[PDB]
Amino acid sequence: MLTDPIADMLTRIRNATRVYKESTDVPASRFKEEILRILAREGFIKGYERVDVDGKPYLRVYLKYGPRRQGPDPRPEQVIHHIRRISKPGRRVYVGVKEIPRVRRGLGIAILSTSKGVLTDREARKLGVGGELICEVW
Amino acid sequence: MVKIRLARFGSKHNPHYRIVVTDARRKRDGKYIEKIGYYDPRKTTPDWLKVDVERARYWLSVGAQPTDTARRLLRQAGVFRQE
Amino acid sequence: PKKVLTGVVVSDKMQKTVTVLVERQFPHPLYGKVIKRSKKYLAHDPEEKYKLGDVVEIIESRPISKRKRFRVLRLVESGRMDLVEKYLIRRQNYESLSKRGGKA
Amino acid sequence: GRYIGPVCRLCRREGVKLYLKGERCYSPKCAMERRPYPPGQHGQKRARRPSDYAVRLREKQKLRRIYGISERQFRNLFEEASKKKGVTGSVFLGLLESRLDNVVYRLGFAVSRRQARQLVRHGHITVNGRRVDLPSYRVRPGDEIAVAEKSRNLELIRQNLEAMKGRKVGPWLSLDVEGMKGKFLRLPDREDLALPVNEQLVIEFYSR
Amino acid sequence: PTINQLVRKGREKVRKKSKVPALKGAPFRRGVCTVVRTVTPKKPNSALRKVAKVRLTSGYEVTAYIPGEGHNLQEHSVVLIRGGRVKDLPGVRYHIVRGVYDAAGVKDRKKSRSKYGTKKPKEA
RNA sequence: AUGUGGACCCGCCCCUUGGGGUGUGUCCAAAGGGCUUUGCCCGCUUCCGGAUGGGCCCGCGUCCCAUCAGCUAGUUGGUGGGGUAAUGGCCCACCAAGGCGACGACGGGUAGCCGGUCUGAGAGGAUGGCCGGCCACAGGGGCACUGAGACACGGGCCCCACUCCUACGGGAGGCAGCAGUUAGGAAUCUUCCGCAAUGGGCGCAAGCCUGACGGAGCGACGCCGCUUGGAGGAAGAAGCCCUUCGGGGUGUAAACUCCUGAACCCGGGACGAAACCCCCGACGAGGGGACUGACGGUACCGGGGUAAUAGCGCCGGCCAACUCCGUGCCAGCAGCCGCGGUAAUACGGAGGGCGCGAGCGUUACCCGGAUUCACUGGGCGUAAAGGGCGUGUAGGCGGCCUGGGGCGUCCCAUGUGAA
Ligand SMILES: [Mg+2]
Ligand SMILES: [Mg+2]
Ligand SMILES: [Mg+2]
Ligand SMILES: [Mg+2]
Ligand SMILES: [Mg+2]
Ligand SMILES: [Mg+2]
Ligand SMILES: [Mg+2]
Ligand SMILES: [Mg+2]
Ligand SMILES: [Mg+2]
Ligand SMILES: [Mg+2]
Ligand SMILES: [Mg+2]
Ligand SMILES: [Mg+2]
Ligand SMILES: [Mg+2]
Ligand SMILES: [Mg+2]
Ligand SMILES: [Mg+2]
Ligand SMILES: [Mg+2]
Ligand SMILES: [Mg+2]
Ligand SMILES: [Mg+2]
Ligand SMILES: [Mg+2]
Ligand SMILES: [Mg+2]
Ligand SMILES: [Mg+2]
Ligand SMILES: [Mg+2]
Ligand SMILES: [Mg+2]
Ligand SMILES: [Mg+2]
Ligand SMILES: [Mg+2]
Ligand SMILES: [Mg+2]
Ligand SMILES: [Mg+2]
Ligand SMILES: [Mg+2]
Ligand SMILES: [Mg+2]
Ligand SMILES: [Mg+2]
Ligand SMILES: [Mg+2]
Ligand SMILES: [Mg+2]
Ligand SMILES: [Mg+2]
Ligand SMILES: [Mg+2]
Ligand SMILES: [Mg+2]
Ligand SMILES: [Mg+2]
Ligand SMILES: [Mg+2]
Ligand SMILES: [Mg+2]
Ligand SMILES: [Zn+2]
Repeated sequence: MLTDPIADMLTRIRNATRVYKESTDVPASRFKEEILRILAREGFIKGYERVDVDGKPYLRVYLKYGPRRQGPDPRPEQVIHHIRRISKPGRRVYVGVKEIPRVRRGLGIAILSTSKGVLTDREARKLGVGGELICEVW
Repeated sequence: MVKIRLARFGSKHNPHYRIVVTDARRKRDGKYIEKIGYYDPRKTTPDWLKVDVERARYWLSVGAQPTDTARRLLRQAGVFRQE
Repeated sequence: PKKVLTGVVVSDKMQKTVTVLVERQFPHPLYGKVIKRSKKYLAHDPEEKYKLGDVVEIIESRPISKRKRFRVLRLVESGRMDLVEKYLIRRQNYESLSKRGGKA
Repeated sequence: GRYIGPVCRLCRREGVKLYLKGERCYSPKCAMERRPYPPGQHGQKRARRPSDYAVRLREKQKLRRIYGISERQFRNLFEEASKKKGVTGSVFLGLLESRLDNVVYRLGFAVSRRQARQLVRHGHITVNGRRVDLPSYRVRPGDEIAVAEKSRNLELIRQNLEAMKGRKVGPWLSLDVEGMKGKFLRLPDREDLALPVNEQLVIEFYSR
Repeated sequence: PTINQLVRKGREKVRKKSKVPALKGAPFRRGVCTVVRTVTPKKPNSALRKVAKVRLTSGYEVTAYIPGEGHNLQEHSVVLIRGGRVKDLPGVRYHIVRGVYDAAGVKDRKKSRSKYGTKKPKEA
């Protein structure tokens, strides 16, 4: 049993990209899917897809990196530089709308879940809604 | 009873009063019921008296009693002018 | 508004009176996490109507005694001795915490 | 003055001409020319690599001495320019330049700010018409700064507004040499001040 | 520590031990000398440091340093003390205010006059 | 006696805890005074409402010690009394055996609480001093009387401790009101003026009372404004200080030339004050009139007019500012690091320099830098830190899908958030 499945997906991604994998299977939950939706919209992933490993259902996540650099260590810049859980089990984090944080003067996002559904910060802000601050990504 | 009186607010040799409603038993500068005007006895500005006859008339109707120079000021703003 | 609380009857042991246990979540002022926290009310039960385990709304009211300042307003969910048992073990524990132990 | 004492010895410490003593500072006699090193016994020696603190100190001294203000008075302005909306650097310089004692020296009523201080403390100056003898008085825009009526023909303000015939006055001030009036049009645009002082450093000093 | 931990146990605030029980933690206590003495410094110093044991109004008997070139303190002098370690003499935590009460000023000093307690000498 | 009306028992209706009607019965009122005297003014009585003030109850918040872990017998609840304006073990009798605690009971320590203050980038930390609000207290401990209200600071009773009176029996006191004295202490003010203003009590009013208050007084205790001068003035006095013996420093500083004119003198001289009151009108609205200033001959205005106090700290690094002499691990300095053992920019003095300036230093305390109790914001292989190991109680935490509820969470409106 994963104690925090969301943290795990965020991590599975973090770990996958640092070795520049092509893709990574996370075991599948509606919620997780709803988050990748955002990642894919904002362009941190090339997109996700509901494969089906070994009997049970996953979300193959297709990753994205920069162009090959030059010098020593060509390895590309990461698109997902950084991706952290904010609220966690046993210390939940809920901002109201006046306190949704601004990630990197907007160069990054913060996914939060609201009663109008899973949204970025700019989205919640427009929609006039706060909620459980899920994570930040930049 | 509840009074309508002056509350001293300026500074040493710089008197400004707040015209106030309050139970007669407060200190003169303590917690009051409602400010309903102000008075600068030096007329240091064009705007040295100010009342709000509506509220002044309200408190009179429930039997606030104004001190002798509060009523003088109230009259001077035509609280009592009935014509 | 007279305050209205909802709770579990955890004591019948009195004449015309029930102990009612009332929880309340809330986020911790400094450290964030949501903390449970509970308090027992003595409530006025003049029909000795409500029984151990019943879940009752309790209402603010004019004093009946020391301690008794609430009356049992209505019955929400009848019977559920889990809560009573939960609460019951908590006081069972108490026995341990002292100066000795063993079989005590 | 407020400092009161050897003036061109500060000229030499800051290493810049400061023009505190009026018109002799234009003559080939101001010490800055043909004696440009600091005061004191060691003033002509190999000067050590000055610390980061030293440089921010001196630039503040450089500014404060040029205006003849104290320091408690100086700090109280900077802090007011801090709390004030806008660029706190050049909001400072505007307040400084709004001091009546300085505005009088800008309108060339006196050859220096110190001589301009005395004319104010001695009631030789009107603002909008009534006497103001407070050198710290803040000139606001719209205000008209006259020579005092019964002063107008002292031996000094005669020969000083005579020098101001044909001379030019800062962009932010008018001036009328006939009746000896002058107006404060606008707080100075930072460009208007030719101030030999990187006020960016002065902000940096008051934040240790 | 986990949040649940920090919720259960606290953090733990601190505690400034007062390096000078001038009991009343006032800024000066008056006291009477009981011993004038001389003390050896420590570590890599040598000299003869002047020192009085003082019995205080704060009900305390403590040892104070006697700052200055020379002093005038005897086994019954009444003195004002003021706090201030002497790095060399362990257990000397307070100074004696020179120029107050039985402790004379400091005979003929031109420089740091406020400390040591001597008036502005007269001159044209 | 009158009964508008109200109170109480019983009933009935509507409400819904003791709210509002209604019937019978019972019970319950009052005070006179003044006149510009038949009809006004000031009072009195009952009831209903308003306004102001308050009692009581509840949710939630409020420091340290667990080297305080168990506590409780009016204890917890019931019935019925008592008591009160009123709920209540508030108190009493009887009955049941409850109540409380690891979400910290009981005990100990410390503390008036808040608006706010200080610090901080913030989150935090610290604090409750002036002013404002609540509470409590009036030599210490009880208590009730009077009353709308008190269990009453300048009211009453008793007990205790002091001081005073005392004819030895007995009495009189209570500045934590304003001043003031003494004691303690590092340290904290005048036995001042005035009721002119504002406010309070009584009076129809005139007025009286008001150490509330409005002022003045002392202390650089804080803040703020201001002065000890301005312009000119040498290749650059004198003394003092260096020196490579040429020079260099203090230094435009002084002297000195001119200019202004703090102090001081003379003259005028306030605002704060227009009401109460009297007249007209009508004792209303409205108009007219008169009286009144502690501060004070002060503020300010005008006329004269003198070049008129500068101090304190620091100069090894951190930290702006270096030279000579004296001193010899001494005398001394010292926030920390460290100076001084005969060439000391660190001691003592001198010259010079730096920083502030009617102030500058010191001590003390608070927050800060201190992500050095880390929520923001830290750690534990060897730096301090994994429990010797397990078991598994409380508790914390919990996989994927659907539905209901809507506690947490979020949103809008609104009330509150006094000064
Ligand atoms: Mg040695
Ligand atoms: Mg040594
Ligand atoms: Mg020294
Ligand atoms: Mg009768
Ligand atoms: Mg106390
Ligand atoms: Mg911090
Ligand atoms: Mg006493
Ligand atoms: Mg008593
Ligand atoms: Mg009465
Ligand atoms: Mg009574
Ligand atoms: Mg009394
Ligand atoms: Mg009392
Ligand atoms: Mg008394
Ligand atoms: Mg007194
Ligand atoms: Mg004494
Ligand atoms: Mg006083
Ligand atoms: Mg009066
Ligand atoms: Mg007073
Ligand atoms: Mg007038
Ligand atoms: Mg009068
Ligand atoms: Mg240096
Ligand atoms: Mg030597
Ligand atoms: Mg030296
Ligand atoms: Mg030193
Ligand atoms: Mg000053
Ligand atoms: Mg901290
Ligand atoms: Mg520490
Ligand atoms: Mg942390
Ligand atoms: Mg650490
Ligand atoms: Mg080891
Ligand atoms: Mg170790
Ligand atoms: Mg182990
Ligand atoms: Mg071990
Ligand atoms: Mg479990
Ligand atoms: Mg779940
Ligand atoms: Mg659970
Ligand atoms: Mg909800
Ligand atoms: Mg609100
Ligand atoms: Zn010059």
